[PDB]
Amino acid sequence: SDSAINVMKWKTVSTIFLVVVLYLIIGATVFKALEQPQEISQRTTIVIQREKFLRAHPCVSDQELDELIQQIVAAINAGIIPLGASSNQVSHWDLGSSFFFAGTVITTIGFGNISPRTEGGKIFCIIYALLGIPLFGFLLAGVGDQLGTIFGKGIAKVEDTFIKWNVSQTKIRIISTIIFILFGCVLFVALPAVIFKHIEGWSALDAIYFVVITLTTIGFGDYVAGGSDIEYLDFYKPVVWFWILVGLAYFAAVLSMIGDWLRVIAKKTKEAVGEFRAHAAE
Amino acid sequence: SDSAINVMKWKTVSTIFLVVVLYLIIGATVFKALEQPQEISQRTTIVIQREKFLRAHPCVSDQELDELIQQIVAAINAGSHWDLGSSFFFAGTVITTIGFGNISPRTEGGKIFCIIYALLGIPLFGFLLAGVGDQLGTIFGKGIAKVEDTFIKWNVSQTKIRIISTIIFILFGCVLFVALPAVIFKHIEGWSALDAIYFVVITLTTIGFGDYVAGGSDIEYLDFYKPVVWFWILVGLAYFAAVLSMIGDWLRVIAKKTKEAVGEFRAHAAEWTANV
Ligand SMILES: CCCCCCCCCCCCC/C=C/[C@@H](O)[C@H](CO)NC(=O)CCCCCCCCCCCCCCC
Ligand SMILES: CS(=O)(=O)Nc1ccc(C(=O)NCc2ccc(Cl)cc2Cl)cc1
Ligand SMILES: CS(=O)(=O)Nc1ccc(C(=O)NCc2ccc(Cl)cc2Cl)cc1
Ligand SMILES: CCCCCCCCCCCCCCCC
Ligand SMILES: [K+]
Ligand SMILES: [K+]
Ligand SMILES: [K+]
Ligand SMILES: [K+]
Ligand SMILES: [K+]
Ligand SMILES: [K+]
Repeated sequence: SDSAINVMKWKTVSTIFLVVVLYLIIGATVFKALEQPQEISQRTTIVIQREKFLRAHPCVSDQELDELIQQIVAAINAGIIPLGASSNQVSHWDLGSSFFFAGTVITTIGFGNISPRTEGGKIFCIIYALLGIPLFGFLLAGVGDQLGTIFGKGIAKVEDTFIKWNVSQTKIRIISTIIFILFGCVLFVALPAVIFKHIEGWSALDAIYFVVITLTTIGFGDYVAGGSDIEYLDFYKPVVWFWILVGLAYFAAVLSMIGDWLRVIAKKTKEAVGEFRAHAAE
Repeated sequence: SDSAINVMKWKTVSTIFLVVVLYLIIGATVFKALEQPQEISQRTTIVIQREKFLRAHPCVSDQELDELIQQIVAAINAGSHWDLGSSFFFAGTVITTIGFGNISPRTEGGKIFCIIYALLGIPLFGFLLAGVGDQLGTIFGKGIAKVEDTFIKWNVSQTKIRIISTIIFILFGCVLFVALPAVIFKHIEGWSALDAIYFVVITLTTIGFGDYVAGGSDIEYLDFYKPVVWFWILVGLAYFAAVLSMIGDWLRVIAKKTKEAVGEFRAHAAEWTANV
């Protein structure tokens, strides 16, 4: 009965797929409901800024105007400060920023603000990730273990003081998982999001949004710690490397937990549908 | 002794940590070696274009140009991008963690929902991706049973056919998931052969710089293209999922052979030295 279970497996893969299709649909509508308006109010006002110099300088080709912008945007992807008051310019591929870049590869964050333009940079980048991603896999795992055992020692002390009359074995894990979410979200989310707000100038929401986008390895790149030129004590960046190293370890378990809650809510809903069928109006 | 086992673990972590830092150092110099130049040649040519525009058109004064370039910088911070299809795309880049970032929420509430969507989305997609890979891995099992019967009744027997089989998984695998889609991307997107492959790997590894996006350029796409890319991503992520894991296990073997080759080398220092 080898196919007995494979027939059953495909039945579970297909329902998870139809539920993933439905999760993309619900989200797809909620984002354009949130973002479609601001996009329009920003295209009407940007055309208002277009005309105020479209006919403010008729002695330009006015086709090269929309062609000029192409030369800027197309050239901004690499990072360009085309200004006359700032002809001197800081590098994006210097000693520290190309060390950053390597980090954003092996950790699959890939912010993208700085990416290779040379065919060699690309070819090396493909080799670098195909090796470096697995390699960094072991480090993050060891950093998960260590960080994990440092918590086993802490709960061995918290699960002995709260041992009062009428204690249970399986219920006390509920108390455990709560302290993991609470203390975790402080050191890896709350505390570092504050330093971001003050060092990068970001808002409270923007710093948290950066933390989540970064430590889930989505890494859009719209916000990046250490991106601007401000001052960067350089006590700053090396601490961020460590935050990433341990902050990734954290979300790895957190995300993995959230999934278990999803099998369970999946079990209790699969059986609640059996109950409902089973009674269904008397 | 519990603290003795933990001392063995921290010794292991600390060495893998050093290898990672030493890997980051190498990469940093090789990228700085490859990208520093093009940055300077493109910084010199963009300064030539900036006066080349003030000279060819005396129409624009120097003071106006700076105002112009400030507005374009703002346009970068906005860009339709949030239509019925792009927002579905976006949702794709979130739950897969690829996150190209060519489209990203600007609303305060779209950022909050993106946090919620991602925390619940990423785990959900993992199950999907876990079954896909499961299926895909059994489909390839029905293929190696067929292959590990026609070759294993004859020429040199087991203990080296397991290495031939994994080359089959890598040879075809690259064809269906890397090569074939890069060919389609080349013609449909206008990307060079390298740029397409570059894209394939930076996407299917969830890196997703967003410097190349399949479907992001303004062009007429057949009705059937974007849906096939989804399926590609779906099945392609599963493939690099294992591929990245194999590479991970190859490093596990090699790292042992180098740890013991260092014991040998020391060790023939050892008894070659005791020879006085
Ligand atoms: C593309 C960027 C270049 C990557 C360069 C990193 C190579 C690392 C240098 C090799 C030796 C590592 C230090 C030795 C540590 C040993 O005491 C220890 C056993 O005691 N071995 C390991 O921990 C296990 C460590 C084994 C891990 C080896 C990493 C595999 C890299 C292979 C790339 C080949 C390219 C050839 C260029 C030289
Ligand atoms: C705009 S720039 O690219 O030109 N300048 C820089 C930007 C960032 C950094 C840096 O080290 N940030 C901390 C860090 C480290 C590793 C990883 Cl994986 C992620 C992060 Cl956030 C340095 C220079
Ligand atoms: C400025 S835009 O936002 O309008 N550009 C777009 C670009 C691409 C697509 C799209 O669907 N691509 C296929 C695809 C699907 C899922 C995943 Cl995860 C990744 C990918 Cl590449 C839509 C819009
Ligand atoms: C934040 C977005 C929430 C999206 C959650 C979708 C819920 C879908 C529930 C589907 C239940 C199917 C039950 C099938 C059991 C046999
Ligand atoms: K970007
Ligand atoms: K990314
Ligand atoms: K991942
Ligand atoms: K990513
Ligand atoms: K990722
Ligand atoms: K990106």
